[PDB]
Amino acid sequence: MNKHDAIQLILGQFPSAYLVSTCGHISRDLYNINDRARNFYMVGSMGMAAPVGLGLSTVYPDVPLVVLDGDGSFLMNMGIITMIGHQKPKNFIHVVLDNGMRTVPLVNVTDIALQVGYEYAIEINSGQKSFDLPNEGPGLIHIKVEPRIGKRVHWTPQEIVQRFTNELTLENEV
Amino acid sequence: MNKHDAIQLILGQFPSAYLVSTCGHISRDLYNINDRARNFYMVGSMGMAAPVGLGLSTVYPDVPLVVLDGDGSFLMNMGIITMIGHQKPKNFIHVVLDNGMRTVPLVNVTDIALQVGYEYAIEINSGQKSFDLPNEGPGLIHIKVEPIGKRVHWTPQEIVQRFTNELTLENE
Amino acid sequence: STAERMLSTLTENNYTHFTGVPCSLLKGFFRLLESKQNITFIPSIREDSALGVASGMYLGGRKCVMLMQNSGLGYCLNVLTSFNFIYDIPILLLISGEKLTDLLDSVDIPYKELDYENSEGTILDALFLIEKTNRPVAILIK
Amino acid sequence: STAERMLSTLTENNYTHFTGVPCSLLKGFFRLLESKQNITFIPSIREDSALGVASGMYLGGRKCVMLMQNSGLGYCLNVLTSFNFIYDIPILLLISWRGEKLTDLLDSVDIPYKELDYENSEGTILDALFLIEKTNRPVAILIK
Repeated sequence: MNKHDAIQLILGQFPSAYLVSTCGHISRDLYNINDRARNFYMVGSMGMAAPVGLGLSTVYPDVPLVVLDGDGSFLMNMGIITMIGHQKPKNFIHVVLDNGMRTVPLVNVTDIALQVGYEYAIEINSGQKSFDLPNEGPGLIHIKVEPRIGKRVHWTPQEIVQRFTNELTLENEV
Repeated sequence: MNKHDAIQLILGQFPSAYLVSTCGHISRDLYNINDRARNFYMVGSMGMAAPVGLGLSTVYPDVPLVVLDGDGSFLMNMGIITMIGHQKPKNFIHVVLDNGMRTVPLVNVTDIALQVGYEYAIEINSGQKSFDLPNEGPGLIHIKVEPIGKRVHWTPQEIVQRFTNELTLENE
Repeated sequence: STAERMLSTLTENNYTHFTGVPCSLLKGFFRLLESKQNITFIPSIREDSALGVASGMYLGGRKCVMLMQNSGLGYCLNVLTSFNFIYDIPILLLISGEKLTDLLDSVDIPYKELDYENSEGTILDALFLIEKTNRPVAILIK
Repeated sequence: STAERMLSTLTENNYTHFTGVPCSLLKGFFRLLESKQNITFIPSIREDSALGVASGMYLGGRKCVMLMQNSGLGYCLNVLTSFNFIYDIPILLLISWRGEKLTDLLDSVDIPYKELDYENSEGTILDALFLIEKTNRPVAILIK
């Protein structure tokens, strides 16, 4: 399972969720899979996907929100989990796409997520028929991927903002 | 206990250790309790005592160094533990003096330090008088504390000259 | 006092969301934010995380501000230059000199100096500029 | 080969302790440190911790570099101005990108710098170095 497969898996599990994708291969992959108006792509600011997602889940506590981190973006701003685990947003899904073979390894991420207050944390190594996820977050999904392309994302950041927030506004209060 | 007593205690169990205190009240308390030439005081640069301590351990593996952090300075740069647990400095001791009641709470820090690769991680309340410290690092000591003072009167290069002299002498 | 006078204007201009790191210099405003009127405050471990949380709140259609100090500005810099000035996500920054504004205008973030007797003319100048810019503008303090 | 040349140059002047967060822009350089001179490389999670451990290894008598991307500058900018400079600890930084605004910033905080020559930027490796010995302070070189 590569990152392509893992992102398709996450999309199939949370079809209606708002996605905040960390910058790099993860955002480009997600865009190429299915560029939905509910995908908020990061062009840079490695380490900010999870804070932005936490703010979003604060303002909109009832809507499902998936943050797509890599091992790098996760480790760069690890402290964010302390706030996520303290605020405890109930519809927050922290996905960590981890392609560790050279680097600081990502170890015991699910245990640590549980330690700081996450409601659940699971690990996925291969494509499974199903996995039952507790409907109440915050939940961490650690997915081990093996890297293997894709058109560069053709939306200006302002257009991303407008599409994403328009979707958010119209599918809740209005 | 108060922070004065906590760092009196840690100095008691590592009397020969080379301190690297974090910025704020912890430095001032370290000084006015007792300044040793080998203490490192930090002005500003919150969340940096632990990385520079990790560098010191990396170059000098056989010297006891205890980094002093608060809950705030620890949380501000938590990911450093993943490096401290990865490099595994055998004489690195990581102290976190924490005040809880407002703020992001520091939760299960010992478990987390053990999960990232520390050799041991312990919590000292004021009641116990033994607190058996394992004889290898990296070790995390979590002293929850219940909270005057003289401004420390030494400029940054005073502190670094005092510090690095003793260290350069000792391998020789 | 000076604190409440600020908060009231912001809270009735729809600014009921605030992030920041607890710290001695602007202690009174953290005081009031956790005193009480409905306000949502998110304590943050570091300034860059506070900025990210504020930006996400803004994306949730919520106007918000982040309290901070000069020393933290470095941490936010890239974010401000690579995210909010690229996505046009306005956040009010009440940053609490020469070096500071030299750096700011070198990387191009509008700033103003608050005078305490005339609280609102600085903050409302800043609010107007963020309305014109849809970008963060800084309000400076002692 | 071009990265081979710079590191082969660097070992000789007693700079052998390197930190930084791995990334695909300096992919070749990093790959040289990972394979195998008493190269010491400490991978970091982000730039401010890298600068911290580099400072520490400096105070441990050894002399250290720090690989970093342009984006990383902010994360350590403050600690460059409020710790290194007032405690007088020098580190050599090689900030890579992809420009002008980055030199803007370096000038803003009083950090000297110079771009790398096609062939041999030993010129400013040791310009850098003698500024280091002159000034009590870190200096950077900028690549790509």
